[PDB]
Amino acid sequence: DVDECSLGANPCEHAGKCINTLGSFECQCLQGYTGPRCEIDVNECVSNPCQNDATCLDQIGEFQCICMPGYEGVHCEVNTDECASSPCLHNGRCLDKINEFQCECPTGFTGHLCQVDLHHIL
Ligand SMILES: *[C@@H]1O[C@@H](C)[C@@H](O)[C@@H](O[C@@H]2O[C@H](CO)[C@@H](O)[C@H](O)[C@H]2NC(C)=O)[C@@H]1O
Ligand SMILES: [Ca+2]
Ligand SMILES: [Ca+2]
Ligand SMILES: [Ca+2]
Ligand SMILES: [Ca+2]
Repeated sequence: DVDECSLGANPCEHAGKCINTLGSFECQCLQGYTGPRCEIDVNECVSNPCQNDATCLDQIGEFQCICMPGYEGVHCEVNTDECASSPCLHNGRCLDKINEFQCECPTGFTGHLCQVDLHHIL
């Protein structure tokens, strides 16, 4: 038997661990690498995991998503609820939009956040 792991170069790419066998050898790849000699950098973005026009970053053994405004989550799958912080004053009804909200103000109030009092005028 030749020990392929004790020759001039590591036959395993991308710093994989070479393990000798009788008649051959095997490679124990680092996370994110595949192939008999760990030749391939797995594309973690190949199944399109980043949603809603997010940018997928193909990294070593992982992906990361960069979300379009108004989206969040690991897959950018969550439409951020802009009504969460109760931005509408005076019990205004809050409507969630994309990276935005709308306030439906009660009688006598107006403005994006229902700030303006009109009760005194009438
Ligand atoms: C990575 O981050 C994303 C949030 C986007 O800004 C990406 O650019 C945008 O790509 C989408 C499709 O994925 C496209 O709809 C847009 O035209 C494009 N540019 C902008 C400025 O939105 C970015 O690569
Ligand atoms: Ca061998
Ligand atoms: Ca990768
Ligand atoms: Ca929203
Ligand atoms: Ca606004």
